Amino acid sequence: MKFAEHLSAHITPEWRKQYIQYEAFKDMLYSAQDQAPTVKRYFAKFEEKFFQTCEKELAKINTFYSEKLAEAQRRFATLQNELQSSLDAQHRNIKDLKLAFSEFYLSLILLQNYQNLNFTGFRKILKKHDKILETSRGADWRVAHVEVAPFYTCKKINQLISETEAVVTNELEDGDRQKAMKRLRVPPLGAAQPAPAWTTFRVGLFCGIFIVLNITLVLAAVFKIWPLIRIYRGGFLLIEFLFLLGINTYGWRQAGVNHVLIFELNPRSNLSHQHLFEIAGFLGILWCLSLLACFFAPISVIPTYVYPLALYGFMVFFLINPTKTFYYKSRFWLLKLLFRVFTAPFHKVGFADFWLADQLNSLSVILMDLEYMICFYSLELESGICHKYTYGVRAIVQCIPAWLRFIQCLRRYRDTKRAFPHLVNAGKYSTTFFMVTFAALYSTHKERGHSDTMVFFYLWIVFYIISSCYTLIWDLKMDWGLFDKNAGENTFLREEIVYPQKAYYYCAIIEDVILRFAWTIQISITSTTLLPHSGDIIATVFAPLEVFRRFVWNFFRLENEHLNNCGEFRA
Amino acid sequence: MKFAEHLSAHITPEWRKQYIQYEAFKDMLYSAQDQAPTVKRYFAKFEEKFFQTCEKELAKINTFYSEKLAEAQRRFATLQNELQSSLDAQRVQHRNIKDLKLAFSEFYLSLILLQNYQNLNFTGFRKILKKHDKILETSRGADWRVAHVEVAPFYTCKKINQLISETEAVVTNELEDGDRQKAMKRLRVPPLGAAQPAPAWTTFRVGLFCGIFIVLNITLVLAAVFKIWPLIRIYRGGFLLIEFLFLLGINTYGWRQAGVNHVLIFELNPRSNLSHQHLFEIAGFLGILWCLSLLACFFAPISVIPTYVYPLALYGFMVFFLINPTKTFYYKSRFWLLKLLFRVFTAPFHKVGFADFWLADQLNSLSVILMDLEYMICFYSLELESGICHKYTYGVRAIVQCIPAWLRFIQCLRRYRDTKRAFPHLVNAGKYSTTFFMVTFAALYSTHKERGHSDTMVFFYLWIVFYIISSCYTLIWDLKMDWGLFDKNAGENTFLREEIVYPQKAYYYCAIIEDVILRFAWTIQISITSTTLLPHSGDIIATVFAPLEVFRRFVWNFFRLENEHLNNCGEFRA
Ligand SMILES: CCCCC/C=C\C/C=C\CCCCCCCC(=O)O[C@H](COC(=O)CCCCCCCCCCCCCCC)COP(=O)([O-])OCC[N+](C)(C)C
Ligand SMILES: CCCCC/C=C\C/C=C\CCCCCCCC(=O)O[C@H](COC(=O)CCCCCCCCCCCCCCC)COP(=O)([O-])OCC[N+](C)(C)C
Ligand SMILES: O=P(O)(O)O[C@@H]1[C@@H](OP(=O)(O)O)[C@H](OP(=O)(O)OP(=O)(O)O)[C@@H](OP(=O)(O)O)[C@H](OP(=O)(O)OP(=O)(O)O)[C@@H]1OP(=O)(O)O
Ligand SMILES: O=P(O)(O)O[C@@H]1[C@@H](OP(=O)(O)O)[C@H](OP(=O)(O)OP(=O)(O)O)[C@@H](OP(=O)(O)O)[C@H](OP(=O)(O)OP(=O)(O)O)[C@@H]1OP(=O)(O)O
Ligand SMILES: O=P(O)(O)O[C@@H]1[C@@H](OP(=O)(O)O)[C@H](OP(=O)(O)OP(=O)(O)O)[C@@H](OP(=O)(O)O)[C@H](OP(=O)(O)OP(=O)(O)O)[C@@H]1OP(=O)(O)O
Ligand SMILES: O=P(O)(O)O[C@@H]1[C@@H](OP(=O)(O)O)[C@H](OP(=O)(O)OP(=O)(O)O)[C@@H](OP(=O)(O)O)[C@H](OP(=O)(O)OP(=O)(O)O)[C@@H]1OP(=O)(O)O
Ligand SMILES: CC(C)CCC[C@@H](C)[C@H]1CC[C@H]2[C@@H]3CC=C4C[C@@H](O)CC[C@]4(C)[C@H]3CC[C@]12C
Ligand SMILES: CC(C)CCC[C@@H](C)[C@H]1CC[C@H]2[C@@H]3CC=C4C[C@@H](O)CC[C@]4(C)[C@H]3CC[C@]12C
Repeated sequence: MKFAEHLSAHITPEWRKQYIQYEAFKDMLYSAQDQAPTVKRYFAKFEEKFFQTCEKELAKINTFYSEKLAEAQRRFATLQNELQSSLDAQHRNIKDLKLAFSEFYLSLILLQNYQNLNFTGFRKILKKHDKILETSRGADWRVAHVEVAPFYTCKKINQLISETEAVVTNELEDGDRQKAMKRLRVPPLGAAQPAPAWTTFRVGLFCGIFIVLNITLVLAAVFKIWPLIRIYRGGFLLIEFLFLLGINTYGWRQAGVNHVLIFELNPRSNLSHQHLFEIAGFLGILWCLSLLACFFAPISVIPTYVYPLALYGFMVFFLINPTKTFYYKSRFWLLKLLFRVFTAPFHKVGFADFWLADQLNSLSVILMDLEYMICFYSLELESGICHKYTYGVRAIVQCIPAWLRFIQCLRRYRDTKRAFPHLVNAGKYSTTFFMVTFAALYSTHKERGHSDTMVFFYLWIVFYIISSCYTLIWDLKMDWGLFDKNAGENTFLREEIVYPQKAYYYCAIIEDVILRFAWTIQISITSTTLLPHSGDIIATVFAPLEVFRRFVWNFFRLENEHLNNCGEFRA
Repeated sequence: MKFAEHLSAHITPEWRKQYIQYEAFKDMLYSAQDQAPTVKRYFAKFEEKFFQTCEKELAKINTFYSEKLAEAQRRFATLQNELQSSLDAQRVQHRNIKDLKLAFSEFYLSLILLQNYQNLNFTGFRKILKKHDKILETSRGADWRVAHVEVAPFYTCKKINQLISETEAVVTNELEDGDRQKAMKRLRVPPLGAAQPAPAWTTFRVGLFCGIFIVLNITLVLAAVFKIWPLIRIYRGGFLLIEFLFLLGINTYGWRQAGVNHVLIFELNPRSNLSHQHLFEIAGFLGILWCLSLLACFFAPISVIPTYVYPLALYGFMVFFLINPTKTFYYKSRFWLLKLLFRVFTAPFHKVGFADFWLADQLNSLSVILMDLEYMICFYSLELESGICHKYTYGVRAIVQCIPAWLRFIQCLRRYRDTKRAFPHLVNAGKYSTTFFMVTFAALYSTHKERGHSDTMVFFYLWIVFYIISSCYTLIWDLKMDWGLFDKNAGENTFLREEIVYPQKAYYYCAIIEDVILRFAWTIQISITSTTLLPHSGDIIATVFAPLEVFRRFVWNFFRLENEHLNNCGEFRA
């Protein structure tokens, strides 16, 4: 029933063009029916055209199946050779070979699903054509040609699957089929797997509680010793980033962007956007409860400062929970990625490391707020000393994410020796160092008149412009790939675009243009004392805008990486 | 991946014992493999016994399929005869055509159920024989499947497919003017039971409403503990309605999980029926509105708006949400509920089915809403002696209290007239009339308390005796007639019946205890609310007890539906 959406959802995105165009055939049949007036000869011509189109589709399917089968056979031969070499050598290598075998099994199951779905679509479309035309020739065509097509009559895929199972059981799992087929089953994949009902209910409950608590917080703030905005901005930004990341995952899944392969995640087990929404909602509930406790201070004995810490500490615990609960696999993966990023020069830079470093570049406000909290606790607990004065440590903390990205680019240059991309990106990140340093120098010299304060102000202005232009150009031309020379119809874009609307691309371009300058202004204001009066308000307003810009950027960067190997993270 | 769960979720509950015993075969195979130590002789003996059991199961499946096929052929013949008679005959005609269409749809659903039985049994046989082959490392299971299972009548007979095709053709040619799509829109049978989960958006909305309701309840409690109109008497009805809807959603979920076919019992459409998630959604939305109204009453942020507008609107919206003509919000279920309510409130003039009696019982458990409505009518009539609407009792109050009992009593009388079977209907009528007697005696005692008639103590004693009488009558009817417990055929389940659908017997014992306690509590609450009785703490007692009455009516719904599914306790089916 309603095979169109079934086909659309169960199609492998990377092979979309190689599947049968069920919607195209439906449109052809409906148009022929509408244009039907000579009637018999017209119907005969339409039948001939439909059969020719079906023959073309069948030939395309057959050739794709043949090439995929040949590739699978070659990969199986290489894997068998590797396994034989490993046996001749006789732990980590065994695990890597097992992962490779799992990937090969997933590819084989994907090919099997492709052929099964193609046959089902052929049968359904021919049945629909027979029903509409009131003729049985469609069934005859299906039986004569489709039923005997090599792609449908070839069981080599099944034999390869069985051989893979036997090899894995005998050699890798030590003769126990129970160990095999677990991690080697390929459960439902893509959008074809509905999210758990309990997960959706939890997501809804958390969003509802978050909304009501936000309404209560606004009402209290309108009707009602410690900087609350500074302390809680980091948590709010983290929750917003998690929610927008869930939206990013949903869009990637809907748009056919194979983010799983790009991020090097397990195709069989993946974190759905619903899980990200659930985590964001729970964290937002905790954040709102802490803020409400701060505003009201229900328990008099417990001091106010316990409420924020108790939240953030819990968050840290939630991230580092040793127990295998609450998304333990994803949490451990995130911990490993964070450790690799913060020790960037000593590890090979994959796509995930660079992406997370960029996210930290966008979320630097959290680190800056942590430094401000440390200063406030150390000194305040001259009034407002941490806010009226700046120092080198503040600038270094601001630049830490840019330092990580710059060192990652240097490591990539060392590994690949390709000057252009990595060195240009390194310069694009060092613009941040220059701008922050000059802003800090100007702020320091403003108090103690050096007679060169205006020189530093001008240098900061030019470096601000340079950094904004550099970042915007890199985002538009390299991260997003837009403004390409191959745009046949998609002006200012590339030749291939996956998202349905180009208006989204144009709006994203405009928002990136505005928000790159906005974020540069926010960094300049926060890292120094440029605007001691309204600096906090502007920074607080701009940080969510920076997160939104970083969300749109993730969308389009993942879309470019999937379409083109812009990051050069894959062979 | 796990055909045991898939089968259990796809077996038609009515034929639960007529399917291959996949779990029993699994347990047998595991036990045989566990005790394996000579060895080949034991393996051969186990194989012989296992295949004897498989042959017995195949024979049972074939017999059941033959009986169902014969019944289907007879039903199709009768339907064809009725259709031919209707065609030869050509407002009553439209109803006859609609009834014929519904009967054809029901027969097609039965045919699809039989086909699903066939497919599931074949797949289970194949999957269990493959498992036996893998466990015993032999290919004899496949040979047995091919030689016997693959040639059994149940698997080789295609009479069901031909009957389906003939039914489709006849419905399209003589009931839809040749429109095959229109016929198939009603004949098609989507997945039934737990086969198809509810929409993700529905679950998300249910969760959102639940969270908002919880937070708003917390806010209301905080406002009442820290921060002209009786708000308890104005919001108790709404709270009880929301609680009853939530417990009804729980009841639907439990019925679906336990296999109790309430769709057939309630005569609901099997191709499209409301799920428990939709009931939770409605309950959560109504609870959100109720909490918002109560918060507005507590705070009254806008001063120009009078506080009495806040409750009214809420309840008004509820009424509007129940009589909304547009086909927007659960319009099918809303119209069905409106028709059922109209039939119940006009019981003697309509045939009493399961739905009408069940809804009348729900009203009986929800009589507090009518009492609160009458109290508010009094308050707006007189109070707007200051508190004259809670210090004296009048006949109208007792009549409004007994209205649900009157409806059930008249339903029982109509059923007795229709069937002429005196025992059940008349005993139930007396059970409901005990309510009239108790309420009347309580009202008489309350009225005579003020004046020294010297007959107030006799009225008190009459109220006491009839209170115990009503409590015992209702409890005995619930335990022995509604739930079908304390039967004679129960040789294993003590104090229960021979067959129990719910997983745990402890549920039944706790339900019995709670039924006793909350039946006594319900009688006390009705006595207190109908008449003065306690003039100071009666309000709080009634407010506390009404949720308990709803909970008792929810447990009773569970067990009554279970008993109806098992046995024809209500005699609403042939
Ligand atoms: C000062 C630093 C601030 C903290 C650092 C910044 C952000 C942290 C949050 C998210 C970054 C990770 C986003 C990855 C997205 C990839 C696409 C995707 O959505 O794919 C998901 C990514 O899921 C993940 O692994 C992690 C997702 C995030 C879950 C949230 C964890 C708690 C967050 C709060 C941290 C509290 C810190 C306190 C504040 C200082 C695939 O999931 P899987 O189940 O295949 O996981 C991999 C399992 N294998 C490897 C076995 C297949
Ligand atoms: C004393 C004051 C009033 C007391 C309370 C009155 C009524 C509430 C009681 C019961 C509601 C019906 C429960 C269904 C039981 C059968 C099991 C089942 O779940 O069956 C459902 C029936 O769904 C329902 O009926 C609707 C469920 C209830 C929704 C509540 C609506 C809002 C009420 C507003 C409050 C009104 C009072 C105003 C305030 C003063 C299956 O749905 P379907 O789509 O298969 O329906 C059949 C439709 N075909 C036959 C055309 C396919
Ligand atoms: O009787 P109708 O008209 O209500 O349904 C018919 C038709 O719908 P129509 O009105 O033309 O649009 C098919 O397409 P559709 O709408 O679902 O949509 P899509 O174009 O695929 O998106 C439908 O599903 P499908 O064959 O395409 O998957 C199929 O149902 P059903 O018997 O279950 O088919 P089986 O799976 O059991 O073979 C019926 O085909 P016929 O048996 O050959 O008459
Ligand atoms: O399955 P592998 O062989 O590829 O890797 C598994 C291996 O860890 P490694 O990589 O070698 O360091 C196991 O440790 P090990 O060698 O002592 O023993 P084993 O012989 O495997 O039992 C570990 O504990 P365990 O679960 O198996 O008992 C398991 O954790 P995980 O399932 O997350 O956690 P749980 O929630 O299930 O507890 C890993 O599963 P994955 O990471 O999903 O692949
Ligand atoms: O676990 P593995 O990998 O070593 O072997 C599994 C495999 O058996 P296989 O080799 O074909 O005979 C499954 O068949 P499959 O989906 O590929 O499909 P096909 O029928 O071939 O198309 C079978 O599922 P199922 O379809 O019968 O439901 C599953 O049974 P299990 O989960 O118990 O579920 P149930 O018996 O309760 O249903 C077996 O697991 P275990 O029995 O636990 O060890
Ligand atoms: O339930 P029913 O079959 O007894 O009655 C149906 C009948 O109207 P009624 O309610 O009896 O007054 C249909 O038209 P009708 O009078 O010419 O009679 P027939 O039954 O064809 O003889 C009407 O079609 P429409 O114009 O809205 O599309 C449909 O409306 P609605 O519920 O919104 O359902 P939807 O079709 O939108 O899903 C009703 O429900 P259903 O057919 O189940 O759907
Ligand atoms: C601020 C002004 C100038 C522009 C604002 C444009 C915003 C609203 C645009 C920029 C990028 C857009 C997103 C780009 C891609 C997707 C994925 C798609 O599957 C759903 C819509 C979604 C999620 C878009 C929603 C709208 C969006 C977020
Ligand atoms: C505190 C005591 C007196 C109350 C009586 C015990 C309560 C907890 C018992 C009485 C009947 C029981 C229910 C009976 C049937 C079902 C259906 C099943 O699929 C899930 C559990 C569920 C929903 C039970 C939950 C527990 C329950 C509600």
